[PDB]
Amino acid sequence: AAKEVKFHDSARERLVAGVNLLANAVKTTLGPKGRNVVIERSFGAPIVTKDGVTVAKEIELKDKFENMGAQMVKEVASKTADVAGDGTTTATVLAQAIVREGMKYVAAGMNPMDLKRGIDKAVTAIVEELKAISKPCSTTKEIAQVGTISANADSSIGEIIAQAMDKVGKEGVITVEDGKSLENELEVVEGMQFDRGYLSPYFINNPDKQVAVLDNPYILLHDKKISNIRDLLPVLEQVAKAGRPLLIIAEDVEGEALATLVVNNLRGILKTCAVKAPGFGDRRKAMLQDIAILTGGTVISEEVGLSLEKATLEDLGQAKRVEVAKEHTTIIDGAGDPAKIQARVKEIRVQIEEATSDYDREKLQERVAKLAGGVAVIKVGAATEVEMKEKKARVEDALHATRAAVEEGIVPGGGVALLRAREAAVAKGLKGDNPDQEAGIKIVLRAVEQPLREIVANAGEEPSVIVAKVLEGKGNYGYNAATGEFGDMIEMGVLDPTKVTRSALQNAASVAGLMLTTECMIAEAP
Amino acid sequence: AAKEVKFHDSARERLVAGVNLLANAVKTTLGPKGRNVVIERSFGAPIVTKDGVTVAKEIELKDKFENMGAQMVKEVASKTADVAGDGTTTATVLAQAIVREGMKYVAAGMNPMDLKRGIDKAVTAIVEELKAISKPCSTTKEIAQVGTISANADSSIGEIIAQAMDKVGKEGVITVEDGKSLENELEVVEGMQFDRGYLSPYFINNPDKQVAVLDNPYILLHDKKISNIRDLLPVLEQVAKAGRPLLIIAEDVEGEALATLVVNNLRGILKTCAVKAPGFGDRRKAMLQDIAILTGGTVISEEVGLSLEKATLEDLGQAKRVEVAKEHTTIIDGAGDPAKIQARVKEIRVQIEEATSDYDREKLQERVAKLAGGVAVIKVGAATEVEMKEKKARVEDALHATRAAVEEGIVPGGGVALLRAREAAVAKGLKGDNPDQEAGIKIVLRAVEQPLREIVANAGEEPSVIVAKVLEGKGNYGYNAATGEFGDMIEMGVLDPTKVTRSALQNAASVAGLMLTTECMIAEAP
Amino acid sequence: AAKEVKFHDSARERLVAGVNLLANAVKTTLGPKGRNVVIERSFGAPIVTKDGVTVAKEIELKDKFENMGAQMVKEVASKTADVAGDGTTTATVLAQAIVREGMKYVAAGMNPMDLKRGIDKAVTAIVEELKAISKPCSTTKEIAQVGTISANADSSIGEIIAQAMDKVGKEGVITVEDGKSLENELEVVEGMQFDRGYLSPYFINNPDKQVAVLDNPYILLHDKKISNIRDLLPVLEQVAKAGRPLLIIAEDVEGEALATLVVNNLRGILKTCAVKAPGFGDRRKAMLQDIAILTGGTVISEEVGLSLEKATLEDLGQAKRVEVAKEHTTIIDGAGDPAKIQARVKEIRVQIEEATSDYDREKLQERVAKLAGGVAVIKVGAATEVEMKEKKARVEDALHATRAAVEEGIVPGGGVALLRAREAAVAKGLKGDNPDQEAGIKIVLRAVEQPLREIVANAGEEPSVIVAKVLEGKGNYGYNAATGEFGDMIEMGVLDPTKVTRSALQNAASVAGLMLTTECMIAEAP
Repeated sequence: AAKEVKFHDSARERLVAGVNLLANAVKTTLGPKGRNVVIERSFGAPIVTKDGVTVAKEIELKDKFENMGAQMVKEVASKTADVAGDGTTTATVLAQAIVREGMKYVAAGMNPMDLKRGIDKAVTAIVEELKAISKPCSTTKEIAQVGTISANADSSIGEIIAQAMDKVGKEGVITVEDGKSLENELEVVEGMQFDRGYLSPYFINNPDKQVAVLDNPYILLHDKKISNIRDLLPVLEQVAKAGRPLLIIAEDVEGEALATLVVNNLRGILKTCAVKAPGFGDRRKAMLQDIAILTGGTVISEEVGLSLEKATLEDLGQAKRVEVAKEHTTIIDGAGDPAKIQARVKEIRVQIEEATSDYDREKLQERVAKLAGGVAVIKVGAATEVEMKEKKARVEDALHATRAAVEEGIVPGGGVALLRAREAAVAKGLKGDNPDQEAGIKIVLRAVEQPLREIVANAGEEPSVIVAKVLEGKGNYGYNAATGEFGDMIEMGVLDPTKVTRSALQNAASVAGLMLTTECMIAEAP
Repeated sequence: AAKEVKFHDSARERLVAGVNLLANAVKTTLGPKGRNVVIERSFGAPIVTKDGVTVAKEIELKDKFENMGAQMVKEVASKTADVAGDGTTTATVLAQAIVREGMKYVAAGMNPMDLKRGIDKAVTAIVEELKAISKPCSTTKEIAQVGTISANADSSIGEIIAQAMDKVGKEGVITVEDGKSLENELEVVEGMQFDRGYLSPYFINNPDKQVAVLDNPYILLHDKKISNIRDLLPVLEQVAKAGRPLLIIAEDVEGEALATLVVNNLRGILKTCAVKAPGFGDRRKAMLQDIAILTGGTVISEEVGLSLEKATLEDLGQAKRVEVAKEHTTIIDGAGDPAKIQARVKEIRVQIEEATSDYDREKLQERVAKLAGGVAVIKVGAATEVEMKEKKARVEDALHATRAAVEEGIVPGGGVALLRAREAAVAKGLKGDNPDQEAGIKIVLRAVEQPLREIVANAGEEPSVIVAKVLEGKGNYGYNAATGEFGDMIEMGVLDPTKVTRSALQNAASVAGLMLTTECMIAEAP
Repeated sequence: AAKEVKFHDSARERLVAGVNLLANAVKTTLGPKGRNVVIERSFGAPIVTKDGVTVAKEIELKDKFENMGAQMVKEVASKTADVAGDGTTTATVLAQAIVREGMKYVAAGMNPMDLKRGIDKAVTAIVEELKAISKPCSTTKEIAQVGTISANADSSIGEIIAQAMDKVGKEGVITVEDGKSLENELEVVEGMQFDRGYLSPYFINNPDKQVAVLDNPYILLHDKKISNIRDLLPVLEQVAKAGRPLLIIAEDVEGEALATLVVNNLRGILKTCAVKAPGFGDRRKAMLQDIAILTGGTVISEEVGLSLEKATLEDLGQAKRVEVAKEHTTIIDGAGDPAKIQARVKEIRVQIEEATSDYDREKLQERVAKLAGGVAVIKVGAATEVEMKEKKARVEDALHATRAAVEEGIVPGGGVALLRAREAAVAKGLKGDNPDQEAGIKIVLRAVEQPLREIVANAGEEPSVIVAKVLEGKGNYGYNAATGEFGDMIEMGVLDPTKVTRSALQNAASVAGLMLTTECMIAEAP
């Protein structure tokens, strides 16, 4: 169709309008005293929320050229969120601040590329300083404290998180399942997680968690491509007559087969989910074999003398539960006997010494870890189903925060962390090779205080005086919007994982650079 | 339907508006510091790009008369790109410069035909000078250096390209396939490439590469026309039950057969691709026989006593992979045994002495080279699939640049090459037989500096002073927009193949002549 | 009041519209077969004219910015006309041609200052060539022939002009007065002409001749400024009671005195005219004394002991007639006795040897010439007053043409002269130091053929073929629009004085340069 093209300021200002309109809605839900945002529902009463994730997801504008910036900032915010579990509100606010300051200098005739380079230099310096301000958290007591703080002073959640992490590994897999009692419980079951997601968003069945969950399904293993629906019809018919859900692991599924699976999932004909097999090259067969032996199934392949047209339910693997997310899929309580699993673990461990390179050895070690480590399952316990729903979400959020916290430590939250990092970086000595790079540095130095300013503004106080008072303090000293007091932010349990702040700042800087160095904009004509 | 006609300046100005609207968007992505361009996607986040190929492809103006110039300049830019692998950004910029200067003289009452002739004379002189400025590259060390420079200082890519080119031939066929390890690997397999493309764009399956790729397909050989779908239904049914893809080589396919194949490819019913058989006349049968013996198949023909209605899978040839591009199709690892292939090579080599003419002998030599040379396959190796995707594209771009570079040598890139050629041609003595031809010469002399001017402008510096300083230097001395320094452009590894610049200049001159000597403009009425 | 400012092309195009619309009206009255132009009169029937002078004078446009160019071109045309007696139609046409061609190059980005310099170079070369093409006319037979040709084959007019010029001097003063018989007569009377005109256009009384004529007036001589009306009221009242007209010669008149004189002339109270005294410095007193002794009056001055408050009619000079033009004033038949005039002539001639410098000697010689030469009066004779009016105008036009012709010779008229000069200059070798200067040369080379093209177009023939045929001929060969034949233009009596063509070309070049190098334009706001 016909396109409409906008150049220079006439397009940068539309980007700015879009990002400003997205951020003005998102930032009202930032801080302990964040305001409410009312969102229309198609039917029934409007939904009111005070979290940035839901408000941002619903925001998309009428004008296409503003929607461009809105969606790019939303995408970078979601990229920040999915890897840290929080900060998408912070990332959008930081991006708005950086862009709003950057357009002032761009309109001043200053070089956009040098502005981008100065912004990158300042962000690199601030991130490098965050690695020093951050307090590490590796002791079980520290892990429990961080979990309790993230779970709103619920000590049981923190204790359960610590007990799951300290025996399965800080890099281990932890999942949450509804418990059978009032007290939370945990267990280790045979399972693994691999970095493969569902191939279509229609596969999801839990919009609240944005994941696909199947209960006691069959596992289909294939090492070749699947495009023809006929190639798996006799197997899916057996699965449907069996009545249990289906998880299909293949090299790829596309075309009429994928379309038919999507239609079946939408119509409720059969509960199906298809993901790409993990790894590539020769690692593909090893991954498929390990998954099959873990789920008790057999890989369907010509080299092993089986065909999908004749495959039966006996060849298929099975497990208690499989969770399919956007980036990774995990298997819970595979049907494989522990004896064969341990034998294969020993086989892989002795093949480790057969590695021809450090890359081979590290992949074999990853295989050993993903196979022998199992999956930690947290049985969240509470009195009622209504309390079940809330406690499960709280435990999941605490688990994500602890996973982020244990990797990079904790840092004074509420936006004080960025101020401390900025002051430390400036004291270290930060300069640009050009006056344009100097303005780029100034842009980030002014923008990194925006999260605290907006938290204070939503709290109702005057931003400038609070920011000045926070800057006059040193260390963990900061402002607590929940109570309005000044003191050690860590001591009151107001924390953010260093990963969250670092990722928010870096993604905001990236999107700000992209929409500062943008000179042309192409969109569909009205 | 209703037509609308525009004459003289009232049409030339619409052509100029179209080409200007295309080039203003394209040129922002020119140079090492090219800006970003945001392009709308039907769903999801907008795509941001800084390459001219993608930005140009998306441009479709609203007004038909402007879209005429936009699409014609886009077509000539694509013709530049597909034969050199780069320069479509340069070609559009040069065409915009030439047309914008030419309209000034056309409005001045000066003769358009003499302007076109002067432009052609100046372009011929500049191209002739480029053949002297260009540094040849034929040594293996030179080939590796050019490959490394084109692949962003990746010495392994350059070494692999050199090792593929030096043993298969500078005119040989080289393809890229995903490797099985971290280190890149190369091999020679039996195969052939012929100048025949897919007969419909719907046959493609890799929009990123704009080619059709089929894995382990069947090869169908026919020497007659195919229009009736019934003529090949029993064969396509056998292929579909076999499940492997189909490649059909015939004199031509059209009508209901082609429509059914397109519908099957779109629906995913069967993976099919149809191309015209290479050659014509008596060469057609020789081409088909060589392809059949290379793929292990048999040609279906009445003169050999076979009919397509009774053809079976045994008659069909097969190979590991076939790649179908717009202009050429290649076959990788044909099923033909090496003994019969070598015997046919000797047969063709002894038939070479039987040639009745030099044209016959050169065609027989082409047969020998294309058959015995095989196909070089580069196994691009890297750690991950994400790194696989980037490294494969980088290797393909380096291969295209090296293929262009080895044919015509390398020349100082960044637009300095055109300035050096212009200065050398002017010093040689360039004149027009008319004042209008003199203005035509001046048009090209001013326009050939536009690429450097826009590279500098995107870099942020002032174009005029940089161009003057470059002109004050001699030889490879020029401006490097990546670092802002002045020096030998070849020594900093900023290069363009002579083919790229020559083709860009010539195609820009051709399209500029067409849009300067245009007096009538016929388009559909609103 | 508020001003409106237009810059660059937005102002140059308004100038061009104004000059184009002025010239499109003026040029229709060019050539022997010039068309008619009908002009509205305030009351009565519209006046129809086929002369450029009247059509141009009535032209002034509604839009101020177009009127700027219209009036500037009109002013330069009038400057051409008043010094040569003809060519204001040619000058406007040449200016239109030069400006219309120069706009094409200015819009082409070509340098306006270099265009102006090239135009000046070409005009200088063409004018230098005109000095060689021009046939001189100094013999009495040649003067009579030129006068007869200018007077539409009236041999009596030419004979009278020759007899007036050959005995009073080719630089002498010749005037036309109504005769007392059918046959024309001439005589020499005591008088002089000085280069001072009327100080206000209200002083004129002959709109047909655009001059002020007074019959048997009084001459007032004063060497000081006059501003107070009281300073001359006692003399003005005496003159009014006397009833004869008044001519006032003073250093300057301004303020209430000038206003009262203007009001009296408009009301018919008294016939008055005031001009500045000729010369300056010590020459002023000599001029006043010579004028007084020629008119029989006495100079009113403090150094001589007379004041204007007590001056009487006896002190005032008198003469038969005084004619006051825009630039010069002449006195006919002064009351001074010839004996005193001859004595003063001898006095000035012996003071010539007393000159301290060549400048003093040449001014003394000018005094001798202007005093002793007298004034030639042509008594135009005809049967009726209606024929009187036409014959007087014809004799005046012939006299002006002869005066212009005798100074610089005659040249083939009808626009052939400019073509011959252009061809001779091009053959001599004419070039510009820049391509912009070359375009400036081409502008004039194309424009100098415009007068012939327009003469032919008004004649009805095709301009291009006639121009080509004229160019194919050499010498005086050209096209005669009166009869449509080709031959020696001089032999058919179609002539233009070299002064007319030279002045027209130079003034057109000047105004074209001014309107080409114009970048800003200021006019009153609506």
